[PDB]
Amino acid sequence: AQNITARIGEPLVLKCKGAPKKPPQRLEWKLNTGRTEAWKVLSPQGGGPWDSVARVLPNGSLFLPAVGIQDEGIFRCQAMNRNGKETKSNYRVRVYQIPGKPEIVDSASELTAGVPNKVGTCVSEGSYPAGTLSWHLDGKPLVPNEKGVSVKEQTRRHPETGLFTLQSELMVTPARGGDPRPTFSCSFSPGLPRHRALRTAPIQPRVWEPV
Repeated sequence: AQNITARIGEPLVLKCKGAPKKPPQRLEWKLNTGRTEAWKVLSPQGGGPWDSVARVLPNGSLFLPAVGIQDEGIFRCQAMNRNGKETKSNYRVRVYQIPGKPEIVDSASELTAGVPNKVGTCVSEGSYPAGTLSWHLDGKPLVPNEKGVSVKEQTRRHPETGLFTLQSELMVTPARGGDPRPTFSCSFSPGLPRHRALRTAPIQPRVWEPV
């Protein structure tokens, strides 16, 4: 199966290998997606509630005006070149959506060395697939369970759009005598490398010493 990646809302055309450029053609598309209850067979004439979703073009290609999450799955075309030459097409379709730029909320103006502190919470909205948030300290990545560094993550899917909202709360135990002016930042990294990572504005808290 050939892997196809389309952006949500964008149109998609799937070629039918070995199909006559002009009608009439002996072919049938059969797809298994989030819209299909099982395997759905689409004929060149079509006809139904599928015409506004997935339509076979005069040249035999499968056309989707605007792909969505529900359209992820397998697309297969069995065409008949005049005779009895037969050609198969196998497509695995995955879709994606870029979230808005990640924001940091509830950030600490100051924090105290030697004890756990709540640095801030990173929030990313409107992404598909979910993806991951990652915190950075002065450029270098922070790793949980190591030196008082911990995160409180949660992923949430919108009931209608199916898009994801990410939340990452960072907690650090700053070393006494460490950097009094550290720089933190949160980055969003998508599932597939369809785009570059998105990074928050930096937060620059003060590190005070305990009495």
